[PDB]
Amino acid sequence: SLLSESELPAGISYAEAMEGGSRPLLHPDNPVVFFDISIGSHEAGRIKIELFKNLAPKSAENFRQFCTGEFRQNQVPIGYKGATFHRIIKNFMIQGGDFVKGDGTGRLSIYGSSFPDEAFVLPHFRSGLLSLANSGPDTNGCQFFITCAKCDWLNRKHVVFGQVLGKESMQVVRKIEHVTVDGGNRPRIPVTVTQCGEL
Amino acid sequence: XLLVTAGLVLA
Repeated sequence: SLLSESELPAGISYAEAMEGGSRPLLHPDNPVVFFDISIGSHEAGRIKIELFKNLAPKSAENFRQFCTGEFRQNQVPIGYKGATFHRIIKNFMIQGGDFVKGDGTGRLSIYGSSFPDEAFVLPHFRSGLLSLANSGPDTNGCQFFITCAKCDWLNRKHVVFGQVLGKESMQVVRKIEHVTVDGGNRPRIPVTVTQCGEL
Repeated sequence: XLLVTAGLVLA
């Protein structure tokens, strides 16, 4: 299923994504969501994200509901509002979305405790892609990462299911990427999704 | 190494 770079669909090059606004580029029915990020107490800006429903519908919908507050447990919404980025590796990726525990151990999806890997269509071919964190095959939950470089060694083990849109989005990713971290790559100052939703 | 796992980060 994995596409080579020469066979990638229109709308997902870095240049194309950086020209993006608030509407999807890969397929017209893909949802666009956002995170407003705080670094410590300071507003860092907005990351807009196209979710590739056309290629990874389950993964896209899971992320979308966690952005909008539509997923509940016994009538209590849970999702990315207030979630942190707990693992940041310069020149590699930024990882977050553990709203369960805030430390990387958390796993919950809108489908249950976990959900299987969808088809591995897209490669980790550049910075600015959204991909699922996991604990091996068929263990997707709530965590994700945004690539800060090509990382094709992750291909066929993590589903690439979205892309950040526009220059501000990437600027925010770069800001997060370069914060000071401890020896375990945890930020010294918290990085939080203070608001999120659908555009 | 350079992985993205959820619980025990490996090399």
